[PDB]
Amino acid sequence: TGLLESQLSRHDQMLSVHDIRLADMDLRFQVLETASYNGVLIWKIRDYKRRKQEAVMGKTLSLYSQPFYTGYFGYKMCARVYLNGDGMGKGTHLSLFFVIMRGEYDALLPWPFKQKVTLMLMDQGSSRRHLGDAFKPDPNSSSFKKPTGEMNIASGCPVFVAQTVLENGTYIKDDTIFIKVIVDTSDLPD
Amino acid sequence: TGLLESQLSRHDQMLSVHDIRLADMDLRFQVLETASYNGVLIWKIRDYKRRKQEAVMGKTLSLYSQPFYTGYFGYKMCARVYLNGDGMGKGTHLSLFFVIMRGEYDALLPWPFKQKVTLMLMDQGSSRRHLGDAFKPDPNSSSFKKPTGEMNIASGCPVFVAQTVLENGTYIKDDTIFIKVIVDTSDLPD
Amino acid sequence: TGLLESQLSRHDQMLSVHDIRLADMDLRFQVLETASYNGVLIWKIRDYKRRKQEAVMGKTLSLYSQPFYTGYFGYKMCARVYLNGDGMGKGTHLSLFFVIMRGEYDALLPWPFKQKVTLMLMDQGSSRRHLGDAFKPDPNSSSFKKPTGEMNIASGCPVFVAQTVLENGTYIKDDTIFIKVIVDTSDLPD
Amino acid sequence: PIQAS
Amino acid sequence: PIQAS
Repeated sequence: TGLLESQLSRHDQMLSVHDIRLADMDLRFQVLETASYNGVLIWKIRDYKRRKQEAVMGKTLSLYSQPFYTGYFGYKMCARVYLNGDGMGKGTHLSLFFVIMRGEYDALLPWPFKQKVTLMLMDQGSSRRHLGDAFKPDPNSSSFKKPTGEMNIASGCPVFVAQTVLENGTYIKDDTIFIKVIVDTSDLPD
Repeated sequence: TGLLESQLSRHDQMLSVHDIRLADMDLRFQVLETASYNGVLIWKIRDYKRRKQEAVMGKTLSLYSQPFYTGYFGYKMCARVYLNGDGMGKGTHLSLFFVIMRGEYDALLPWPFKQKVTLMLMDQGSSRRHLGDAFKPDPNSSSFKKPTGEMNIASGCPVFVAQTVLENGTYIKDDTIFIKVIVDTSDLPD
Repeated sequence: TGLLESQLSRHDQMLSVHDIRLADMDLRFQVLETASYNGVLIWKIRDYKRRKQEAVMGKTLSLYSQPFYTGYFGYKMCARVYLNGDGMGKGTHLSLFFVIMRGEYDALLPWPFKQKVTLMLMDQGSSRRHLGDAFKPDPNSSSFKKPTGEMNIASGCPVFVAQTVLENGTYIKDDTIFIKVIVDTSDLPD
Repeated sequence: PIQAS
Repeated sequence: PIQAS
């Protein structure tokens, strides 16, 4: 019964580990199924009301997109949103940022990152009047240095869109917003 | 011993859930390994004879292809085949249909779906004499509405190829046929 | 008590089978996560010093890359490296080879394989003087016949780069090398 | 373009 | 191009 209990304990712990690995693979699948390799990210954010509230309460201040890429072995990048705003936009705006991540082929890519970036909030209405802004990465920013940790300092627009505009327009629909990031890729090796 | 039996029963249950979950990611891997994001589907159907007999016996009337896409965040679509035929081709033809599926990014895409679609069954013989049929989706068919359920009503060709032709030609080889769908992606966001 | 031991034994067995399948899926993820469909392979090889030594000792003579493809439903290919050389380069060279693998859509592709193939070792130093060698396949080699087994005979350059050259230059940063293979796809009718 | 049954 | 061993 000592032995019987030992083995039952061993199995319970292994069954716990297997539940963890299975849950981590569900997340890995989701990342793969939403990957893109042409330098264009479409990010679908569901449960806006609940999530916007979790940023006001200070539970979850910001959200990250899945990674996306300039090519199959290009820059690894992603986007960061603050539904209740950050910096000069905290509490008054939606804040949107661009993030360089450490990719496996960084030793083969030009540094600093110099590709043109377009941030966008998609209009789900018939006008299709998308909000957007672009910039050319400043080469002196540590935002575009060759990554040394998992991600570089985010860079973008603290006052992208005022919350009042975003909530009274047609950007929100079925409690969902879409963010689009377009990285120009037409001056790099394919 | 009642406690030992209870924990054994609890582990057996969790082992079954894991076995289901493992089997289900096997399918997910096969869907991901055959995904296509350039608007062209190649569909490999193995075990023709057995699956044809299954359709004749009424075991399995139709088969679905894996999904394919117009872009990384575009329309989700698939193909449907009736090996023993459907509608006006039941018993005499192979029927082949196009299916619009509910896509995660539907709120961003034009509806109704208006892209040219070509349905083909490939010639595996040296002639490369593929059977083909293109069509312009009729903007009023419910087959091309913004999906409300998982799949719209399929649309296509009930009398695509007569079975006698199919089985007397070079279309079958090692008990395998190949179906190709081409959706034209030239007039859309790139 | 005999009954309790029986069920523990069954559970242990099936936990062992799940531990393998999970290990297998981790590998399958990594294959998918590094897959490519435009005819260009980048192959990152870490732990060069330890792996070169494994070849000198005959533990692991050669390493294979993950598969890559000419299109979503095209040729399936990969690369084979000997860090301590093969044939007329054994012990003096790094040998780099190209492999045709059996692919799911082989019945649809031209055979023999005839696309131009470029093998390269990337220069991680700031000069970017990549070492490269191209070739047109010989239609009579069995290396480019329609596969009958998992892989054909490898074919390439037994004296691609001298080990002294390789290790004295700037091809090895952080005990890593990068191998690039470029297959020309611009003649392929999809 | 006919529909399925 | 040459084959392997």
